[PDB]
Amino acid sequence: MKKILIIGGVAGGASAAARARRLSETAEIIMFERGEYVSFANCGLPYHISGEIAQRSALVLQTPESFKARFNVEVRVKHEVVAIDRAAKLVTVRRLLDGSEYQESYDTLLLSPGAAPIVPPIPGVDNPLTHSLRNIPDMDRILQTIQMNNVEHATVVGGGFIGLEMMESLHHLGIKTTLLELADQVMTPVDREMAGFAHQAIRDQGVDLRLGTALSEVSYQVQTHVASDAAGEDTAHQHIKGHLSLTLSNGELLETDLLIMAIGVRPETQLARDAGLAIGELGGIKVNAMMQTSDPAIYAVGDAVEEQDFVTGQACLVPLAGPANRQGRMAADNMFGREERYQGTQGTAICKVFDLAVGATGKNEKQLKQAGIAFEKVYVHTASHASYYPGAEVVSFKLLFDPVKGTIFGAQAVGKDGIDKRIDVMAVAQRAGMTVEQLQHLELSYAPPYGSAKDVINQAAFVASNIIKGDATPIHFDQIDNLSEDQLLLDVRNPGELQNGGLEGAVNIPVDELRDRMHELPKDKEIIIFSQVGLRGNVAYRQLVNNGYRARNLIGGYRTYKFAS
Amino acid sequence: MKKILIIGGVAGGASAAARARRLSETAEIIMFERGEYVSFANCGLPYHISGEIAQRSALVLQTPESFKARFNVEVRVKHEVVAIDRAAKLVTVRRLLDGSEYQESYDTLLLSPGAAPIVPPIPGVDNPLTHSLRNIPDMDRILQTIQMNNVEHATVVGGGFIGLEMMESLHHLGIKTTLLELADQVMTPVDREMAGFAHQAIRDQGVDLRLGTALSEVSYQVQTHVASDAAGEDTAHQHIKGHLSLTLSNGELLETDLLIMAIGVRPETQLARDAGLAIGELGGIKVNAMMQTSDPAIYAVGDAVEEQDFVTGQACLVPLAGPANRQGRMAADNMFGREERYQGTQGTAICKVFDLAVGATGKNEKQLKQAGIAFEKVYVHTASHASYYPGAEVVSFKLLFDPVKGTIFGAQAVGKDGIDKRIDVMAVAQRAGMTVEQLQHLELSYAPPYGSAKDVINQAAFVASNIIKGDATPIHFDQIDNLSEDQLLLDVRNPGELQNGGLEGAVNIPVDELRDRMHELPKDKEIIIFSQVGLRGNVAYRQLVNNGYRARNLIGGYRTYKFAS
Ligand SMILES: Cc1cc2nc3c(=O)[nH]c(=O)nc-3n(C[C@H](O)[C@H](O)[C@H](O)COP(=O)(O)OP(=O)(O)OC[C@H]3O[C@@H](n4cnc5c(N)ncnc54)[C@H](O)[C@@H]3O)c2cc1C
Ligand SMILES: Cc1cc2nc3c(=O)[nH]c(=O)nc-3n(C[C@H](O)[C@H](O)[C@H](O)COP(=O)(O)OP(=O)(O)OC[C@H]3O[C@@H](n4cnc5c(N)ncnc54)[C@H](O)[C@@H]3O)c2cc1C
Ligand SMILES: CC(C)(COP(=O)(O)OP(=O)(O)OC[C@H]1O[C@@H](n2cnc3c(N)ncnc32)[C@H](O)[C@@H]1OP(=O)(O)O)[C@@H](O)C(=O)NCCC(=O)NCCS
Ligand SMILES: CC(C)(COP(=O)(O)OP(=O)(O)OC[C@H]1O[C@@H](n2cnc3c(N)ncnc32)[C@H](O)[C@@H]1OP(=O)(O)O)[C@@H](O)C(=O)NCCC(=O)NCCS
Ligand SMILES: [Cl-]
Ligand SMILES: [Cl-]
Repeated sequence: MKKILIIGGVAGGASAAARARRLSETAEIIMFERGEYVSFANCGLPYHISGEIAQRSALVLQTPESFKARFNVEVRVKHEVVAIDRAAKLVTVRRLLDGSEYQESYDTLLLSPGAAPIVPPIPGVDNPLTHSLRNIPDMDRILQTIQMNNVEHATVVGGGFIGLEMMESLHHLGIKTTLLELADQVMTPVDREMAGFAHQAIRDQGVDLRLGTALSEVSYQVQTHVASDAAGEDTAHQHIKGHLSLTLSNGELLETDLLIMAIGVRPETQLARDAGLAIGELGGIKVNAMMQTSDPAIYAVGDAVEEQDFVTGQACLVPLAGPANRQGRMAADNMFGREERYQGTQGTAICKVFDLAVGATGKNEKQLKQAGIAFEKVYVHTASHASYYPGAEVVSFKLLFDPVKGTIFGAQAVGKDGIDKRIDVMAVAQRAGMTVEQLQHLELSYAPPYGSAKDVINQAAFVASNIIKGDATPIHFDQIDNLSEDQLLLDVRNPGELQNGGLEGAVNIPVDELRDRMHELPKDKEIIIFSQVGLRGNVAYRQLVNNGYRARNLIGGYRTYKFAS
Repeated sequence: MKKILIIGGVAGGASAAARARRLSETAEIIMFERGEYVSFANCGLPYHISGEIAQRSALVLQTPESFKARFNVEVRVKHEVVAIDRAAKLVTVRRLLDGSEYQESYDTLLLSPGAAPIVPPIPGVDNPLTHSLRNIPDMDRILQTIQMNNVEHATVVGGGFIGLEMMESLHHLGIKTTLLELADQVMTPVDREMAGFAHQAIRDQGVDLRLGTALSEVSYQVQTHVASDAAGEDTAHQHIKGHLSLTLSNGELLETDLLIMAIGVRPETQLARDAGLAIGELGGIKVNAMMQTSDPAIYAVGDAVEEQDFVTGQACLVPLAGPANRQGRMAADNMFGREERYQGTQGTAICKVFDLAVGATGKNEKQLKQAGIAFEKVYVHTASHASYYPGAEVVSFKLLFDPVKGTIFGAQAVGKDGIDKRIDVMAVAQRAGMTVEQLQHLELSYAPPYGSAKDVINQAAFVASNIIKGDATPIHFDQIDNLSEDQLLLDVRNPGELQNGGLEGAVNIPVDELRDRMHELPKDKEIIIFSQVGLRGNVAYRQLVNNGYRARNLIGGYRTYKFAS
């Protein structure tokens, strides 16, 4: 009978504990959790802060007692593993109640300790008004600062998904919010031009968005004067727990009542390092595809481990919940000798940004250039369902692919509806090894409330495939401000449309007058065409190339261009 | 110049006309439409009757004038092609204004003439109060009768998508509705236990839904007496355009003010039969995968043609717009010598039914049985997103598959949220050749507003794979009512739940007391287990089977069983 010990009681470990019971009734299964709760909804926490999830009870999905009744797993809360001795096959555990210590033997051990927020080397950042969000205790601390310090202004640093969620929650509470990101965009899984849709939605809500901007120093200032109604002062905007004065990277000062640090997480590797397990170059635990560490009796899964990138096969960190649960279930399988292999991580992700969703999978354009992987890109901006039926919303969709083999590299989407669905479709098409030309033949669900005769995905697949076959010749938003003397810029929109914006020096020939007004364009210049989203531009392009012009069409039209600057 | 002629100016024929001009500016392109409108939203029509789509103008996406300006295609509205002389490469055309006729030569011809509503042999069916819905004039006539016959009760016959949409639309107008269907279920692409969720929802809205029932006679009675205010009568509930008295097949009488006939459509084949083109056993035009009829110069697409079923490779009729649009494009590619091949049809379909969506792709259990293909199924009843974040809905999902090869045969889903997403993901996975076991590795988009850590599809992948591998043993809803003297019925829900319904004679041991209470179950019997959705049943099955019992779990739980009756 195997003695199985599991370190960490959430996404990786609890999922392995439950699976392992279903596999064998004779194994002993002990699960250690340093915190008070197991199987809590980490993803839930910014939504309880805003009150969107009303009930704190909805965040706890299992208990020590439920794990014992259902799965006969001995869960030990407030118990922290403080060392693994590999040779002896024993761990040392501390009872956080009283500081006492004991040892526990294992036959096999799973490490699922996760990742802790990153501590920055910012002077003065450790103080009573600065919090990172990882667990329920971190959440009650934030909530308790909001309450006690009468938070009217808050700053969040980092525009990854934890940050955006916390800016949103704060905003939902009526708190005036500043978000600082050092990068030129929020949400780095999508590229910068895609993130431009999210920037504009963030600023439309009145949020002070400060891209390209770092926190340099934090000054905490204790409140010495307690205003009172008794001394006939106004008490409504006092902050009795103190004040923060922030220095930013350009030396401007920001005054704030609360600071949320959300600049990423790093793998918990201290136990693993102490025990001599291999650590990878990104600083996560190194595991093979069976999820086993450098020691064959020790498995590891989740935010603590490095994963193989599905597209390139290189090491990556992707701290998400889906991979952690499925890994955990798989390590339980391996632990009973099933030899199952984890198939790599695509990085499929989605985040709510007020009314928008921002989603992606696979590799982005920054990642591909950095790895010297040659690619092409397409944009579409296609209604989320048939446009004549109410409630349809534009889906701005990016597809990244090999221009020769049609390999799918990456997809990104942003919009008010139907994003989760387009990212999932792409994630399955990529995992299944579909090329862009095969994507053409997708037969998706269409009725007018839900879809369209040609989906976002079919349209993208035609535009990308046209480029592959040489029936289209692209230029991109970053090329078109840079024209030569043998190129002539042509706006094929209607003239009414140019007052919303356009490109310096364009000649204007609406697409529906072009067949007839074409002799106006000289055949010894490469005609450089754009329309609103690309689509009219494509028709024009084809009319010109069919007549022996050299041409190019601006992919994603003026829309993509507009949001890319 | 290639001279191209196109019969039908909607989904097939218009899509070919537009692609054709993008391929060639030299080609002459003449597209005949016997009606007044090209490029109308056929799918929009029920939603306009309800007023859900307010403006009649939103149903028109192209006009003769737009098609000439944009695409230099000469559209001839009110011109019906009445004969094809294939040997001469001439068609004979009739101008409906005049009844006059002329010939027009072609180099290549495209038949996209659609499918006409089926005419049933029911006495008295042809009358001023009964209508089927194909086009805009049909729609206006339905509007006209509703207004002028002050329609207060209406009857729809046929429970496929047109009939369900017309039912919902009439309801939505305040009209009391009856829906007649001869089959034991609405919406035949899903199986009868999945339709059972839709049955309940239609009934909940107060629609008189009559399954297994046919319409045997219609009696139209003109109205002789016009009540009037001057005569001092109540004029509110009069019908001056008359009355319908229906005879049903069980002999009952139904009195109604409007009759909609929605009993399916039949391919427009007369032109092809008279011209001597091949027709299949289903009554559709027979094409190869390049969409070419038996005459290599003549192409045919859309509702008029038989297609190749994706899964079985046999002939089938699937009158849907996605395929028709993509066939039309491919036919135009083929008319310029590109030799592209259509890849078979899955039958991916979805229909709104009040708050539910009912969706499917692939083959259904009915089709599989008929064809003698060995299969297995699984159900799952999974929240549409993380159930702790509000607005999560149950997705009831059926997956069908080869129990030994893992081949995906089809998928079905019903519920109030996220049905289009799961049907699209399954259509992608089958079209890409994924097996059930490969489905377990799907990495789909999770944030609490949008998904769950393990999605509906991952949970289905797991449940099915467990059967394939021998880690689960199923019984299904239609077997559990039998049971021998060698079998003992075990309900693992809590006592409180048997309240809502249960299975007669079950022993009740709730799962979380099972491990301790187990000795109560005699090991010389196969224990037949069920819980609500089948999830606790699985935990219970594992416990018993790991203890050397014979066991089965009821797949889909009490829920799937309840809606099966
Ligand atoms: C606010 C927030 C929102 C998120 N939203 C999403 C989302 O929308 N979608 C998504 O995919 N992902 C989301 N995530 C990430 C997701 O929570 C993780 O990727 C996943 O939970 C990781 O599982 P894990 O088992 O690796 O680690 P964790 O869930 O962090 O669990 C590890 C546990 O190990 C315990 N532990 C550590 N060391 C020891 C020790 N030495 N002894 C005893 N116990 C120990 C820790 O206390 C912790 O409780 C979000 C995370 C946060 C913080
Ligand atoms: C009410 C309704 C709702 C629908 N909803 C959906 C849905 O939600 N999703 C979906 O996928 N599909 C839906 N459809 C089906 C979809 O409309 C068809 O599958 C698609 O339009 C078929 O395209 P087609 O070119 O084959 O035929 P059609 O669009 O019918 O076009 C054929 C045209 O050819 C003309 N014609 C015929 N013969 C001649 C001739 N001899 N000379 C000249 N003209 C001729 C006809 O008048 C007609 O306008 C719906 C259909 C209806 C009626
Ligand atoms: C819930 C948790 C304890 C794991 O418990 P679990 O029992 O394995 O998980 P589930 O409820 O999802 O059930 C999955 C099992 O039910 C089975 N199943 C699901 N639906 C079924 C059904 N309708 N009929 C039969 N079996 C079903 C699956 O096959 C699977 O069993 P298997 O792994 O043996 O194949 C763990 O995921 C957890 O603690 N999560 C919360 C923390 C977390 O994930 N946070 C991430 C950040 S939000
Ligand atoms: C509209 C209709 C006239 C066809 O016109 P179309 O020009 O082929 O259709 P679309 O607007 O979808 O455009 C598709 C073209 O735009 C291109 N495209 C789409 N988005 C693009 C973008 N943003 N940038 C560049 N090109 C783009 C596509 O590649 C495609 O060109 P291709 O086929 O040469 O590759 C025909 O579909 C129609 O009549 N539909 C209504 C009738 C119907 O389907 N009713 C059915 C039931 S509702
Ligand atoms: Cl455009
Ligand atoms: Cl259950």
